[PDB]
Amino acid sequence: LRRNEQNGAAAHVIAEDVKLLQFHVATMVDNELPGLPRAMQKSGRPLK
Amino acid sequence: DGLKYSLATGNWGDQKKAHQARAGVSQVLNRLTFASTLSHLRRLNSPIG
Amino acid sequence: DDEEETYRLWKIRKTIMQLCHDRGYLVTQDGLDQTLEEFKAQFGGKPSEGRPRRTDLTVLVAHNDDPTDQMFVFFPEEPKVGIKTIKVYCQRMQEENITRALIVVQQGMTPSAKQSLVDMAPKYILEQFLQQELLINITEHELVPEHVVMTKEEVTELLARYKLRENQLPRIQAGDPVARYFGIKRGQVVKIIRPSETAGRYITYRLVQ
RNA sequence: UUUGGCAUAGUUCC
DNA sequence: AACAGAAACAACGGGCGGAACTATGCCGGAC
DNA sequence: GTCCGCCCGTTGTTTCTGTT
Repeated sequence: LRRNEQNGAAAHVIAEDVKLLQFHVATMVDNELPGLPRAMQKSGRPLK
Repeated sequence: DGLKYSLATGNWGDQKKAHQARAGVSQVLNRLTFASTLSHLRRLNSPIG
Repeated sequence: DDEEETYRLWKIRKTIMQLCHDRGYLVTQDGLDQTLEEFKAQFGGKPSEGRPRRTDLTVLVAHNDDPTDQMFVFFPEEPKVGIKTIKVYCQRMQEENITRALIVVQQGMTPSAKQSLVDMAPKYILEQFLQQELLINITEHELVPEHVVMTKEEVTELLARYKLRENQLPRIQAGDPVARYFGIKRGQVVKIIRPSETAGRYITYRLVQ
């Protein structure tokens, strides 16, 4: 996101990346929100 | 690999979707006594929680 | 029916007499104890198209410590008491120089009227009692132990004796049935006297908050 | 004299 | 007519025993 | 070395009357 905001984006890549970073941080805090992608890493096991 | 995995682990389904796969099929045979072996080979199961 | 309506009015009047006697106001024995036939004779045995019309039953009585401090017991004739009715009652209280008053309601009061009752609290004190809540005396029920309202002097002495801050007492809500029966505001402390199975008597204290 | 974890199944005792 | 206080119904979320002992499968895939 | 099964406390929505 730093690189995109430095080199200039297409006004929607920035928004999608912001949403993705928000999802990653939220799932790091709690990985049980209702109606979420439910991030996994490997073998299909959800994180902790 | 699919047949071997489903029989080896007991999670009846694909490996990627072992979340809703019903576990508890394909147990490892009991060999403590002959009666244990027979009563294991003739066994039922109700999927109720 | 007329008999049932007379009976309800008589029961409400008797409970209010008991309430005033408990609150320390001066109600005589004959007023406290009226038979149904005596009430029929004194104020009409026919309610419908009869002398008792939820009016002339209003009670004005003076406290035993001050004849200047008196209370009203008003009987609105309207199933839903309104802002104008509350204003009329407050006008009558202002003209008679009366601080406190009770209001027995047929069915209920609109929230606007209830808020217009709350607003004038330092100027006047008025309480709403439903018609169903007074057909019985909750104090007489055996599940309800005796309650005594404690003076500020008794409160201070108690707090000093046990070295308690008022946060450290058990509490009782200002909307409690018995609290409404005794007319207790926030910050007053009631005393509970009840028999005990292991001691023979036990006195508790509750803070209205 | 050095330290794996996740899941599933079965069993013992109230 | 506009505003406001109180209430009926609907949707959402967290909660669900205590210990202990064995065994077995698995921890990413293509180029 | 790179890419891909039941209970019941909150809060909302909607509705229904009262005041001026």
